[PDB]
Amino acid sequence: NVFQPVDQLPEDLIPSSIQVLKFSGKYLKLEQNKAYFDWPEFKTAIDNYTGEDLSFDKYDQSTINQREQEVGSMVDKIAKFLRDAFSAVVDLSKLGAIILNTFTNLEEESSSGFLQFSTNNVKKNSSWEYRVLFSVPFGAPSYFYSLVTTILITADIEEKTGWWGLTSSTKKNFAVQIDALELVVKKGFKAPN
Repeated sequence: NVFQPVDQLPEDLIPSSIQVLKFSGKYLKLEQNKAYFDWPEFKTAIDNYTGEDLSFDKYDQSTINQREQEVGSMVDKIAKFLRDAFSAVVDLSKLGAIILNTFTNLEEESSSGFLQFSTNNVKKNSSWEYRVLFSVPFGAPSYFYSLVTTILITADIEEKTGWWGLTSSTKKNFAVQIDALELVVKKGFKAPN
């Protein structure tokens, strides 16, 4: 998976949601041995889309510079940012949990397709891109939300192994960029081509 799925959708909606994951997935960009989500292209694909099964709701972004902080403090802010910006995210706990787990278990999930590592030979630091997709119903029982999400975390960690065994209270000079786009999907939607 290029995006970690996460849906609290009724059964008759998971198919359409997979179709959103298929669509989104097409905008992943592999180059220089690294894979990162191609936001600009995706936004374009979204703007140029014309159907009735998919609809743009809103897109938010927040990039914060280096801040010596703990993971929990960070993950929390990220979760608070999401919950407050998107209707598709009412709960905060379930959210922060999922993000905290991923970053506390990076070594294991390290080979999943929704995570991208890299290092900066010049800056002497590294970063990770975590791609996750949220889907929840609406309540119009034949409609749901899809929150295409990417979270880029950078830190003064030169070695990939430096990210292994990260706890809630672990402290590092963390910089972060959150990219999230909320779509309104109708049951039946199909990833074009």
